[PDB]
Amino acid sequence: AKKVQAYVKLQVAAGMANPSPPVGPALGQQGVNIMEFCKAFNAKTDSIEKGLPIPVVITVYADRSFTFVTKTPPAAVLLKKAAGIKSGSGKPNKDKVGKISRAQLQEIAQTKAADMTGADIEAMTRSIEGTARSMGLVVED
Amino acid sequence: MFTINAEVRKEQGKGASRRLRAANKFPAIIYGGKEAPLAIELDHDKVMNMQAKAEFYSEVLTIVVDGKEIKVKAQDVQRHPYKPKLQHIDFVRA
Amino acid sequence: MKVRASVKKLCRNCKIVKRDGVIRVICSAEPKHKQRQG
Amino acid sequence: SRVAKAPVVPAGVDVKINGQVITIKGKNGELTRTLNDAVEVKHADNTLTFGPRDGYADGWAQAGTARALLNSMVIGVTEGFTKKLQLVGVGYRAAVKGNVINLSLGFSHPVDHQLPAGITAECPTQTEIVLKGADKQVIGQVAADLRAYRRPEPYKGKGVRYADEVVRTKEAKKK
Amino acid sequence: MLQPKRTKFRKMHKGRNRGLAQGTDVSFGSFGLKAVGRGRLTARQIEAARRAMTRAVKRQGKIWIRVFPDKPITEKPLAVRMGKGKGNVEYWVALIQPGKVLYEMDGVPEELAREAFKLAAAKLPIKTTFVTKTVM
RNA sequence: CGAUGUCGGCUCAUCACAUCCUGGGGCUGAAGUAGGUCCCAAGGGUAUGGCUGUUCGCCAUUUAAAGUGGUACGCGAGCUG
RNA sequence: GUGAAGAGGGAAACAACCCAGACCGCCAGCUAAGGUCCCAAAGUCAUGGUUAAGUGGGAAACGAUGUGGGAAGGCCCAGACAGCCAGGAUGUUGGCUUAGAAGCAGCCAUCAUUUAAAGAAAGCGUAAUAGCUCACUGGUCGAGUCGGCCUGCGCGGAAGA
Repeated sequence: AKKVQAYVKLQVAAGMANPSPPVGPALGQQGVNIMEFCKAFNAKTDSIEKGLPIPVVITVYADRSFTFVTKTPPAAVLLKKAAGIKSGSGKPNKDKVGKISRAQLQEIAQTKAADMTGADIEAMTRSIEGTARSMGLVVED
Repeated sequence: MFTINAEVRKEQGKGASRRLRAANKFPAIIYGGKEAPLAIELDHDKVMNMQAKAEFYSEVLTIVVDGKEIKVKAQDVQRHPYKPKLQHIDFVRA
Repeated sequence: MKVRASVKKLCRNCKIVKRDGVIRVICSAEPKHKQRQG
Repeated sequence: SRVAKAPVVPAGVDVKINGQVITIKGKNGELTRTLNDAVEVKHADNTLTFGPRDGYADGWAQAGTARALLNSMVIGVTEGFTKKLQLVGVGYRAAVKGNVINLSLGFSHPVDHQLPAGITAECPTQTEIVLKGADKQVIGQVAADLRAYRRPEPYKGKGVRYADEVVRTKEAKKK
Repeated sequence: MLQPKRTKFRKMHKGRNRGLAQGTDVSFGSFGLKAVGRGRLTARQIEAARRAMTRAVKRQGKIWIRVFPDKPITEKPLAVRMGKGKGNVEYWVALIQPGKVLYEMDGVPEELAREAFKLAAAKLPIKTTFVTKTVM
């Protein structure tokens, strides 16, 4: 049939929200309460790493109310920090813009572990390595 | 290696050739050694798939002609001008 | 539908349906891929 | 083959076995207007059976046919059909009267089908038609004549569709 | 386009086909097109063909092209009563016969080779058919 | 070749569809709008003038549209010259 | 070779093609090319098979899951093939450009896991991502099947006074 409905997902900064372009209209269509979420989100984001873009998934009900689960920041972002870079490489694999030690990846894999399916640390660590190779970020043991 | 079944042929003539080609059979000869040539007619369809592998032209055939066997090699092949049919294959006893 | 003598099949969603002597083509997606004869 | 070598009629319904028709009969609808043509009549306890009429080797094209064609009428007297038939765009009305349904797409003049029996019209809305029907064949045809007032079109989406949205959408331009 | 650079002679006869071949086997190639049927390539047919192949096989494999056109074949011009002189060379035809190998691909899969030749062909004037490399 | 009167016009048409319009559709880069293009469709309809011997063409202004081609490049035992 | 200078019989009619050279006659016979459903003389013949187009009774390039006939190969009861139940995960909303183009505008990346198994991917979709479906993979069913090949006969292609 036709229709539409919610359970939205978005990656908003740690301590910042409400802007129309970034947020607002995005979930506003579903019928979410911008104001409430703005303060609600940034409320817990204070405890979580500030200044780090964390992806949150909002789920609206018929009540138009909503709940959201704050996960861990994207692997790509985490790699940028570890590598100390700002952006990717444009042409990954061809030109490396940064590097990350095998130890760091394990740390990032441990952070993403919650959202990763990886049965063991090796799996999770590699899962991110695939993201690094896609960012043009080399990894030295 | 393949162990081909083929059989005596006995009429020389282009015409008779045309008659053979109306069946799958194409005329063909064994010649070699100290005994006069053996006019056989192998079956195309078998031999088609068998000559498609390199092995044919490379290892020994043993052409079973009515109950006896003669070990030959396929040397030369005068096939149809443009069709995957054969018309002829010369076989030298080696 | 789009009319030519031949243009074969066009994608993997081109089923080729024969209604009469002409050979039409149903397509899931594009109506421009639908042939009357092609 | 497959279907054409598959046999099934429950004991929820009833039959009038005949040598040149396959008749089902019962309540909620009934009566069978598809008939033998190229197929035998055998029977079974739990199946109204038929292999191909002999002296014709192509009769299993007509048989695999005959198969789904019989069983569907049975589904019609046990369960509804033609479940709904929506339409994209609005102010396109309804009527739902004696068996006529009006619908507008800028029709000054009324557009109606005095429907046969064995197919029902209902809606709650001016964007929807909710029909339960019996006899998948019968119904389906008269059902088409409705939505066929105007075809759906891709450049604004509007035009009476089906139940499900199976349109293509092409952007408008020049704005 | 393609012709004798030093001409043996200017003009030549109609010629006849007697069909068949002896030229039936790739010797540079591993895939190829042979003929079915008989005709002429006017060499703008060779040219179109060399082109269509190259755009497809790319800079993988290599191409050879058996038959180079050697019979002129005249056309006597328009609006003059016929039989007053023999015409002038407007062509270089290539008399081709069945089983006569046209072109020759190498270096690329059996399927690529077919669907490069299938693409060339139609800009060829007769029915074709595939060649496999062949042990011989 | 023991005469089959040329072109053009006029007059009178008639046929074919490879359709210009109307009719019915497909696709559309199908917003609408008029269209573009193609398919089906010959029932009916399908322009006057200016110039030029030319048919044609070019130009002017409409028209729903001023189709194309065939009929001894239609028609002189019907007209014109 | 015939016609010329040859009738006759066949090819509808049809100087030349095919068959056959008319001394003459006979409500005589036997054949020939070619024919035997009716016009219109003789098989609604026998046997077997093919074709569905009115092909037969005009045409090619070329296209096709139309059919018949033949052979091999790939997969298959340790359950294939299709659909359906689904897998469709996870890293994953990667970069330039653009707030945001982050598989799929263009350009680059075209890797890898989770596993029993799951392409940074064919297209739709979106400026672009997100999502949907698919060559890609798991389950249900229950028996042959999937593409190529040779080859007989068809189909379209096939529009004019």
